[PDB]
Amino acid sequence: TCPFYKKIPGTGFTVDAFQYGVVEGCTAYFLTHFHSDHYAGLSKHFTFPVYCSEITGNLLKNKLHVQEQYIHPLPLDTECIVNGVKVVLLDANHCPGAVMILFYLPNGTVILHTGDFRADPSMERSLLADQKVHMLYLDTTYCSPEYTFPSQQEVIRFAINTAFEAVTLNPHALVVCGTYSIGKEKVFLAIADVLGSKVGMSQEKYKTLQCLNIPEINSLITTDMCSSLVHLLPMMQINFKGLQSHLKKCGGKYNQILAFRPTGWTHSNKFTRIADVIPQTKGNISIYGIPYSEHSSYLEMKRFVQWLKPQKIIPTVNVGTWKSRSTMEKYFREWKLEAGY
Ligand code: NI
Repeated sequence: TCPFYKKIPGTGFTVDAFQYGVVEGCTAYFLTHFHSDHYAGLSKHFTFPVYCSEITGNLLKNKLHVQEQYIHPLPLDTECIVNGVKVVLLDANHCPGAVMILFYLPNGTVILHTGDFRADPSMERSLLADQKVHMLYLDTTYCSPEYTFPSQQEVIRFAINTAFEAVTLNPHALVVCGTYSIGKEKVFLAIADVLGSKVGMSQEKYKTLQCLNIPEINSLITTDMCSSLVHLLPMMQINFKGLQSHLKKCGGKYNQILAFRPTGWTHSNKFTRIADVIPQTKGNISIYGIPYSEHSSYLEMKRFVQWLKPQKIIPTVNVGTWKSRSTMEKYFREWKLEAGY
């Protein structure tokens, strides 16, 4: 049954709640972003209104075959009325098409649901700045001080410089990047751009990328692998066996693989600077784990909440254990006492 933290009080609305069958009293189902833990349950047989971004609605129609009459895309940064309630969708700085949702309840309460997000000071100057928020449904993925990671910009600089160096030294090296969902497209796009190549991929993955309104995409991606020296593969194939097998398939065009696994966090973050990251190597294959995150770090999350000053916080991640819940609640109290709200 639907958990409480997916229900918006005083409305007929739920958020990211498609795997519970028909939710009692739900008149509109919101979807923050097209990641499987959030869309789980949608298909061509869904007949209730779904409210989402334009990008998310492209992916629902083309990838899951949801019928067009039940998709309600909304523009960003625009006041809209849904079943008698004012809502705004804001950019979440997560994956393409990901939003945060502001609900203006009939009784004067204002609620922000962050979906999944990477907090940023740029958010302090959206339509959030203009009114008080009473309740915050917060992406608490990395809500503990051990979770530090670099800026996205520093990680992309590392990747571009590493790839460019390797292929200039050996023009017969192939670069491979892992993927299993939308998000983190800058990794493979930035590498292809520095090398003057398109990114090659499966037909399924090309289809997914064509849904995302990325400018000049026909210019950066392709299904012709033979013409590309940056290849995208499923994340599960980014290991020595799977990469040896792929190299076999390229027919002696290449004699070395440099592969990238964009992870969120890994404990090598608590000790090592991005400058200092090294690969795992076996023979002519090297694998780099790079800490490219599309969730808030602890410090980024703290700064956002201390700026927003909500009256109540409802965590949406790590809610299944008492030890996690208690940890989280202790940090929320610290933040409130330090800032004075
Ligand atoms: Ni997500």
